[PDB]
Amino acid sequence: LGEGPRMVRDVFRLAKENAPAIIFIDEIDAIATKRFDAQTGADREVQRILLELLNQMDGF
Amino acid sequence: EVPKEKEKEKVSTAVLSITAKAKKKEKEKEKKEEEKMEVDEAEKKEEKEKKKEPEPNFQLLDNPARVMPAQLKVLSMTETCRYQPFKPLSIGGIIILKDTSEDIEELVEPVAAHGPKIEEEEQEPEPPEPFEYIDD
Amino acid sequence: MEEGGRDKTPVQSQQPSATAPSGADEKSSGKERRDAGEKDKEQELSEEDKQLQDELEMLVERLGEKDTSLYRPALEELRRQIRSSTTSMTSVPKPLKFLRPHYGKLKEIYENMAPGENKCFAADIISVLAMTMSGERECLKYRLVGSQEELASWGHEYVRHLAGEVAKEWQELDDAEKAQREPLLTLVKEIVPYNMAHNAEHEACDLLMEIEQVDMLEKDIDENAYSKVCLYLTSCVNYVPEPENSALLRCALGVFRKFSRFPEALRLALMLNDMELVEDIFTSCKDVVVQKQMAFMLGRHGVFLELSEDVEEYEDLTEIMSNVQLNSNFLALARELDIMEPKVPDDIYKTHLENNRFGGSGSQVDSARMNLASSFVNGFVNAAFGQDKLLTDDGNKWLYKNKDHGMLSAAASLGMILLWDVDGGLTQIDKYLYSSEDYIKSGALLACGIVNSGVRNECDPALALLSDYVLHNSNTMRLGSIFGLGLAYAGSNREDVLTLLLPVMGDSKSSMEVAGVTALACGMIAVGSCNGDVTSTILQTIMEKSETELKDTYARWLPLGLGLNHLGKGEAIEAILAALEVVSEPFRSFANTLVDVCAYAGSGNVLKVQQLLHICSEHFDSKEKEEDKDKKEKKDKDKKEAPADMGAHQGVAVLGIALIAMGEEIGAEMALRTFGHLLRYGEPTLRRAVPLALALISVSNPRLNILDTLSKFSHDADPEVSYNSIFAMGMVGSGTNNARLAAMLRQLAQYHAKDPNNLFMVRLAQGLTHLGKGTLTLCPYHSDRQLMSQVAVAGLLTVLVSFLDVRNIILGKSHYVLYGLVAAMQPRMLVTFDEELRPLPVSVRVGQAVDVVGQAGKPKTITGFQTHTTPVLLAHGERAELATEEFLPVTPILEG
Amino acid sequence: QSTYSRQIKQVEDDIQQLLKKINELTGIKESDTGLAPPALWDLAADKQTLQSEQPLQVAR
Amino acid sequence: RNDSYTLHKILPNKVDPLVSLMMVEKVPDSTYEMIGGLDKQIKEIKEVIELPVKHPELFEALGIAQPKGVLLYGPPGTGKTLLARAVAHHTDCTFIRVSGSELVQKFIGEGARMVR
Amino acid sequence: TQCRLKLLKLERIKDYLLMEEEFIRNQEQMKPLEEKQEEERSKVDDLRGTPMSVGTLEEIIDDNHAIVSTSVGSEHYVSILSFVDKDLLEPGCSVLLNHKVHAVIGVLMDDTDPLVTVMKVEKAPQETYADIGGLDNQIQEIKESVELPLTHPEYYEEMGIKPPKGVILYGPPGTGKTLLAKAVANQTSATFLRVVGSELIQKYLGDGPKLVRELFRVAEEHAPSIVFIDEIDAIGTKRYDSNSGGEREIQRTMLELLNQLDGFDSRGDVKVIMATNRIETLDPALIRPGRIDRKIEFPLPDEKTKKRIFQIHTSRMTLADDVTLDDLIMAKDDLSGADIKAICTEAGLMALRERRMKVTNEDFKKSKENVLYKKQEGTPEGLYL
Repeated sequence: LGEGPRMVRDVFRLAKENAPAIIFIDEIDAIATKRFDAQTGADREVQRILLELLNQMDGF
Repeated sequence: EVPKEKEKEKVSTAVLSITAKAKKKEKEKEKKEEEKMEVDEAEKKEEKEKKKEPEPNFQLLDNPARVMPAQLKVLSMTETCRYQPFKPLSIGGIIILKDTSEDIEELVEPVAAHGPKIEEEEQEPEPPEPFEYIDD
Repeated sequence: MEEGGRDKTPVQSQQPSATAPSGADEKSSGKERRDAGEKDKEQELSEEDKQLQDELEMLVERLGEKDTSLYRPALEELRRQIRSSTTSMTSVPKPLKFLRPHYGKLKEIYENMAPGENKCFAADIISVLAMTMSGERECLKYRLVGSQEELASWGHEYVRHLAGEVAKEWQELDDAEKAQREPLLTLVKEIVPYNMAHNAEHEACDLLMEIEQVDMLEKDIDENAYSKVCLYLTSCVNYVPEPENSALLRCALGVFRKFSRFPEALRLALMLNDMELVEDIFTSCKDVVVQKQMAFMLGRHGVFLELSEDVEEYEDLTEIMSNVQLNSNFLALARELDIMEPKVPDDIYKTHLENNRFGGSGSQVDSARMNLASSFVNGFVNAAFGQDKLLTDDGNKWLYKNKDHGMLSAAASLGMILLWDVDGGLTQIDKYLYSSEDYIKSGALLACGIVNSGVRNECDPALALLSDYVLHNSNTMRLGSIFGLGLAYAGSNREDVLTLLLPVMGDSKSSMEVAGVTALACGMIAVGSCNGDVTSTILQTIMEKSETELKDTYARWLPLGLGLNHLGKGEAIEAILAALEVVSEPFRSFANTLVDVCAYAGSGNVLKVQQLLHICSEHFDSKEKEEDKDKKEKKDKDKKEAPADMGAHQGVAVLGIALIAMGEEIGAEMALRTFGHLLRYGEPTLRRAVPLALALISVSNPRLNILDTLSKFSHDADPEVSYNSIFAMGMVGSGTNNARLAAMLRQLAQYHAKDPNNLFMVRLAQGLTHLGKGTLTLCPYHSDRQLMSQVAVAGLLTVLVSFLDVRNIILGKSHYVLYGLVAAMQPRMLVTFDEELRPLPVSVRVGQAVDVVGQAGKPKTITGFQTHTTPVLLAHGERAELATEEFLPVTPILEG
Repeated sequence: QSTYSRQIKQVEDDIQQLLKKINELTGIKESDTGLAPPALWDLAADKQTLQSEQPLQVAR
Repeated sequence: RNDSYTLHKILPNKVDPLVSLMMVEKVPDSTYEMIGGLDKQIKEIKEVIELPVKHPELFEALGIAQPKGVLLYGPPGTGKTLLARAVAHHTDCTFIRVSGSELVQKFIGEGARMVR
Repeated sequence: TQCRLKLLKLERIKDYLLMEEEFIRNQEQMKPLEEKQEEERSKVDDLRGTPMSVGTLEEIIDDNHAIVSTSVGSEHYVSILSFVDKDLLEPGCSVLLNHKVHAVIGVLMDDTDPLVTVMKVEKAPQETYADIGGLDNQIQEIKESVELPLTHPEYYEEMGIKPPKGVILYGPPGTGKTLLAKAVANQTSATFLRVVGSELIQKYLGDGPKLVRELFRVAEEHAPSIVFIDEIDAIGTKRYDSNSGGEREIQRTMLELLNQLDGFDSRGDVKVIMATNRIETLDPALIRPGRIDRKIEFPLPDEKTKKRIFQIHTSRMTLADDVTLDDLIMAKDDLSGADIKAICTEAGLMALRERRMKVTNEDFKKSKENVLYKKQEGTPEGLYL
């Protein structure tokens, strides 16, 4: 628990270092879902992953 | 000073000091016209102190007192009005003919027997008095 | 604008008035303020007077458009201009005129910023200005009351407005000699208590007594004026010290005597500790109305409850002496005989109690230390009358099983069954002063004082059998006879009884708890109505006091007695002083802190400052420990004060126990014991949550005796709170035991708490008093202070005889109805217009002959405001026989 | 009852604040919960520390 | 000091979850100028927000309970969000933006406990 | 005003004296404590071993063992030795373990649930009793049904048999159903746990029967108690998905309630108070007695009642003595508590626009004509219907 959002930061930090580059997301179809139950550990990470995507993306 | 006696003593004075301060905030008796007797209190208790700083020529310079103005005769066989390593300097001090043991040669620097002036009298000197033989 | 030259030159414009009421304020904000301050010349001051005509209209208009944003900082500044920029003790005309529109504007801060802190800040500025303006003042009070304009705001404003002259803070002499009292009294009843207290003098009240009498006929009817008098007295109990306060009470009496509205005159009389007042009162009563009427009924009902003629309850002497002349008057064979005494409640109880059946017992366990206790609890539960009397006639059960002091305090309980009855017994305090053995014999004396409660009868003869035994130099007999001597009569002295007590042959350093009885009877006897000014009486206290330093419990007992001497009339405190001075005692120095606190009680002013303090505790010298621990506990305070003050004390007390207990162990033992008895007497707020909560915390605190002392608070409505209180202590008591001693304490706690299943409200309180002074407290109070680890403590502990009633049997104007009356109860109030304990008739309803309950439900109105009935004699579920003036008779039951 | 409720509101607020300080400060004031019968048990307890069989771990 | 897990000093750093939330979503702050000239429109947002937070007394006098629900409704592109930001900054209240999502509820991460 | 003030000033000052007196006791004044307790603490802390690793004490075995679950992640079967007794330990609490080798040193501290913290809200109504008048008959009933069997045992004991176990407060909002629950709870001072019905249906499934059983079970442990279930209409109304709406979700929550209240598992003299604005959503089995006992129905306010209902709203605001109550009864009647709240809010709203910071009769009158129309408009008028 808490490994999932952290992975998002990693991809963003490598991309900016490794210019020129493009990060392309084919399906944000499970990175972002409409339901977050999050009374389950796995479900709680899926919500975190979305939050981090959005905040790093404002900077990028 | 000895620590133990102070600790008993401190507790006593202090507990009172803080309790008195409690009484001061508390006022009801701003309004009254009592002479009928039972109270006749101010119904506030407070305390304070003031003290004066001085104490004359504490140290001559930043360094210890050493020589200082105003002169004294000190008799021999005093060490509760002692001679000091700060007093070699002092000795001399325009000595009087009332001292029948007065300087005749230099200084001894830190302590020793010093020259006694050619005596014509023994009024100022005091007879023999060892504690040697009464020890046992 | 707000600039110069529109109020600083004689060519000017009234222009800023236009801006102010909706735009931005410039004409009470700071233009007026600027000008007054500016220069020193009176010419500028003159230009501000001119502006006022515009300002009056402007002020009502701005009220309708109500912009609170504009009021708040802008009006703060006005305080400067009125007083501090005219001076307004050396220039009269200028602040007189300015107040006409301006006084209302200042009032807006007063109202909007409603807390106590702000009302006092603005008040000081106001008192000097109102006083200077006088006569002008009169116009301004009137203007508000009628209405300034119909708005939500004016309703709040008017009560705040009448208040400002009345504050009397830092008020100078130049126009300060004027009675303001009459207009203020008619219109509003909030401003009036403030005026007495702050004057702290005879005059406020003299002017009040005068005005109240004319109101009798003129303003309304008698009932309404009586009601205003009750609010004033209760709230004026602080900001005035105790000798000063006792005098105010004498001016109140002047009013009652005129009125047919008597009960209040009696409760005040208990405070004074005077026989005299009552004696003058029956004659005055007779004079005003020829008719028996409410005056004769109310006076009768009020005295029976408790007055002054020794230590507790109510005398037979004045009732017997006066009923030659009242026996001559003869308005009833049945009515006047019954009414003077407590008989009508007694008769009803004794019949209901029988049907319901109340054994009024302890445990059913014999031959053990364990039921030393259960002998005593028999008495305690039936300290409001019972029916164990049947088992008691053989006496197999309690008396022989018990030994020592245990046998003594057992045999108090036979008589105890028959207290507040019309027969003192006939086979169980008849023949127990004719039963062999001294422990039963002395202890049946103890019973002999009890059985003469409030009653005029003296059924089984208190004073008789006791007059016999004080002559006898036998110590056991003596102690017993004197306890009864004090218990039977009332709160001070009588001429036959005082003479009698004068020989001492008694105890004076002894271990036994029962030896303490001497100190209480003797201390009261010494103080008189205005002192007897018999020198001998003071001496006898001193004799026992000077001897004792060998026993800490005994050593404590005499200073409390010295304390009782001081209690009473203001002038009486000066008279007694000459006697005290002749001898001197080091013993009297330690004595002073408790002695002061009891004397002080009756007013908060002096009382609070001394209490909850460690001024004579540092606990490194034995003198310091003697009385000081108990003083801290704040026992006296809550009852003396107003009901609002009581609400804050419940919080303070719970923190209090912890503070003392860690601070001193010996103190914890003394202090915590007193804490339980403090809650019962004081009646601080709430009883639903509080005994349950308290039983839990007392487990941490030391001593099994604490639990016993707590159970006293846990009484109140005796089947309401107390069933729970008992069960919770029950668990922990069943939990662990290992010594007979602890088990005995726990046993006292479970049974003492009781008086249950259809049995009425019993708590230490007379119903009518809430201004009342402690003299009914003394028998349990002594027992909280001393060791309760002795079985001996039990004699004094048996009596905590007091009643409240569940009756709501009101006596009509000439109906004299015996049927009950529905009431509404509510815990809290929306106003201090009410503080004579009546709340609205909606609330939650409680019935007729249905449990009367104390705090968080103590306040009581008879619901019947729509039927226009008023109690003359106040309702709370009093011990007194209620009385009403009925403009519609008794209302039936109502569902809800 | 609008003007009457403010007065009461302020008076409680002040009394309530003061309480926070008193409660915290007093505490149990450096006392021991066990009292006198556990003193003998302390000596045992030390022997157990040396011992390898104590502490046990529950499992299934 | 993890040499006994004993408290060394109290830390002068203490992170607030309200600030985080405002940041991750993104609001570029704005002021009255942006719409400026529709005077009535800016004056109304100030009435509701600013006065009952800063001084609660003003509404106490007015009567009506201090703002519970204030509905700002109507389509965006009129700079409706922007005025809200302006008053929220000045008042020193944290403007925590929800875009319709229980994404920014992380304290259990489902609505209806996003109230408590 | 002036009558109150002397006593108010004195109460604040009595409290000041109380604060100040504590400081002297902790710092200087000692008699049993002394230097001696200071040393007792040092000596106990060093033997005990700091850090103490937290455990929870589930139960005590009398032979010198206890069954502890250490909070780190893996549980231990410890001995009860060192500064505590078997009886000194209490169940469902946090305890201190010696860090080096786990034996249970003792209970100083208690453990509160994570659940209870969120649920709980403090007991006291913002509208004082006897000023929630208006249906004044009804207000009394709740004091009799929930508050009384806990406050007074006398009537119940003589009456015999089972006591009450709830009340259901139902009918149109504004008749103050929340204010009533809070009153009885305040008086008794029974822990007041509060959950909105919407928490019973959230995205996760089976959370509803789970939350409700835990809530009750926690009420029994912290007993006596009042559980307030606020506004149970949501069960059917809401859905985050197909599984969250529909029969399974609705049944499970209803079924749990039935077993919990009077059924096998029962409850003590712990009461459940239910607020509902619709018993259309609620079943005939939770409107059944003896797990609800007396039901309280509030009807629409009557012409005379409406004046008393209006007074309550006016008391929260500024107090009127210039509002004509007849105009309100004449214009609308046999409309909710919620309508009287609607007249009040709109008056406050117009005054706000001017920056008038009061309400007067004028603000009530101006707003009153639009509000009556508006009530009808709230439900669709379409194009022209």
